[PDB]
Amino acid sequence: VEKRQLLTDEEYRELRYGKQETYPLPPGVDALVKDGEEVVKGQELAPGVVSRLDGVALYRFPRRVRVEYVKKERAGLRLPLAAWVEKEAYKPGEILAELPEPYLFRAEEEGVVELKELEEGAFLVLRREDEPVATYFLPVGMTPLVVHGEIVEKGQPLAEAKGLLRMPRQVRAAQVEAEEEGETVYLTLFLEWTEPKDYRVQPHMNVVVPEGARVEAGDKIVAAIDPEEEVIAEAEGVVHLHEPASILVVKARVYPFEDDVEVSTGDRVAPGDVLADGGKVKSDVYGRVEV
Amino acid sequence: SDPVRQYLHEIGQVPLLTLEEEVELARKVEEGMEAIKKLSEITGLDPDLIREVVRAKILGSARVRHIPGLKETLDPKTVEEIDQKLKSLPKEHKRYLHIAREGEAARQHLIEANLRLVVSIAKKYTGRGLSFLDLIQEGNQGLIRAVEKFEYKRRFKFSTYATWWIRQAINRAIADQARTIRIPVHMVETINKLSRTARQLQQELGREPTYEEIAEAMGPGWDAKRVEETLKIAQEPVSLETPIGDEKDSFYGDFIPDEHLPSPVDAATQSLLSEELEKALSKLSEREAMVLKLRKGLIDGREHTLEEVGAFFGVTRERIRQIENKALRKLKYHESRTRKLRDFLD
DNA sequence: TATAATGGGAGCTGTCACGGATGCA
DNA sequence: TGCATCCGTGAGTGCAG
Repeated sequence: VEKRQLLTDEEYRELRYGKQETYPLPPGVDALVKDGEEVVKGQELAPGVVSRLDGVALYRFPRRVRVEYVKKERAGLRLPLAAWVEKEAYKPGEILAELPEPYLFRAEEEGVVELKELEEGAFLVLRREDEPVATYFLPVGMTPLVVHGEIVEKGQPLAEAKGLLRMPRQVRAAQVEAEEEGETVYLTLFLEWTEPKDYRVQPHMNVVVPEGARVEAGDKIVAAIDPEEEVIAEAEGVVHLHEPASILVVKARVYPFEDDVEVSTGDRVAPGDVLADGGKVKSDVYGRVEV
Repeated sequence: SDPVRQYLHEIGQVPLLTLEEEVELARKVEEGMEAIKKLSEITGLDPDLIREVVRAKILGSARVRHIPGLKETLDPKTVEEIDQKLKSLPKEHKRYLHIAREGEAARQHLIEANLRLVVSIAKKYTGRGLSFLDLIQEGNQGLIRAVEKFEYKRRFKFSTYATWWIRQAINRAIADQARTIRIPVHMVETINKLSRTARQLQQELGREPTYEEIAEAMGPGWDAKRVEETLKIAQEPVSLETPIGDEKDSFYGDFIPDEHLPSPVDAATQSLLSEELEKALSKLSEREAMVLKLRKGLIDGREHTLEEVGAFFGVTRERIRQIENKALRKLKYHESRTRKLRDFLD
């Protein structure tokens, strides 16, 4: 565009403020793409919603915040020796034993059952008075034969194994200790996995954590007007955003940082100028800064 | 072409907020002010002087003008200068320069977003001395007030709180610039009182009321006299170019004499006096026709009582008051021959 | 100062002729 | 390039009014 040229208002907003277009989604319907996501024209962003330009989509208002909280603990399982595969760990989905015929996994203490079911798989915890006695781990293929809140003595069947049994996919086998005795081995696996707890964000509140951020106990996820109805992070986990109000498909260029930023929000800038971090990160394009 | 459909169109571009974007922008504006005096007591400069600098850099150098009230002239050198001992702070202190900047940016989108609301209020204050747009702009003017005073935490929509400052600001303009003769906003307020109460009186009586029928229903401290002189200051002037006749070859102003400047009769009548009285000082004595020519003025007047009379006349204080009598005396006999003075008393 | 309120409203008519500046096959 | 076509500018005097 040359000196002494007549631009309409929109034209001037493009050249001076840049293209961007926000799209609403049917309330509840989730995001076929997700936050931070670079995308381009005609690309499906939700069942009925598709973008008509290029750029870096951004989430507006997540109504559903899910925290995958992290667990690392110790659980055991006894199996026939001629039916388990030897490995010192079990990547998720990884087959760890196969049983010729069904074999019943029996108790090795007495107490009340604390059943803890997972997407695929299950935990079983026994306890005489409210101290724990044992933590058994049912993999995939072992079908529990108890209910939560239930009494078992030594040696009655808890689960039944049938055929192949494999690790679940959310769950890891960090280290695996085995010990033979009789015609069985009893693994104490150092399992690792995470659990979903879905939080609801309300119109007068604002999630204050990015996508995939790490938090400890205490850390604040959502804020609100009154200190109640805030969501604090129960303990260690990391965050996820589903169900935004709608998503803004900007045409910009993102540049993460690690330390103090040298440019504030509002600044005009060209390529090559020093954005943040002592001069490492720098501008690709001509454009308009948004810290 | 039509300067209202024009503005009705620019407005129709900024989308209306939704409940989250409402509370988002409002929230950011609140926090940004907090940020600004946290940002003030760290560096110790001044909240406002600091606020204008946030303001400049967000809107662009497009606008900057030495803001009345700030102590230094806010020229683009002091905005780089001061934006410097700003970005000079630790990431946990210069944390708030990003907060302010975000605030000012949300200030705007929240004003710009809610202009269609002002329109829908000024629309019904028409025909009151101010034009639609004039009313809109005033309306807007108040809207700005509404954001710097909003409290998103009270949970009310924005519409609700602003519909107060908006009409508060129309109504102050309708009442401060409408009349060619500006009358304090409170006198304007009581005037409208007479109007509205007179109207009901008429709707009650079947005829317009008298002065006293107003002073009664207007209550105590109100007499007929005081309703009357209130109405005559209520009185709006009229155009010198008002049309006289159904043609247009005479102006109401053309039938209005110019009382101020002297007429040629008067102009001449003055010059013949102020010398045929100089034609009665140099007739008997010109130093007694000079000390009483300085007991008043040939031009400017010189007359007090006893004080400069006592300074430089040559003579003592109550001796000039005696040749004051004889200077006058001589003129009262002097002016029984040159009797050409009586006419000048009209 | 706090429910909520979010794009206007009235056109005016029955002259004419010339000269200039602009749009269009 | 030549010619519709629109926009802007004029349209008597004085006196009573």
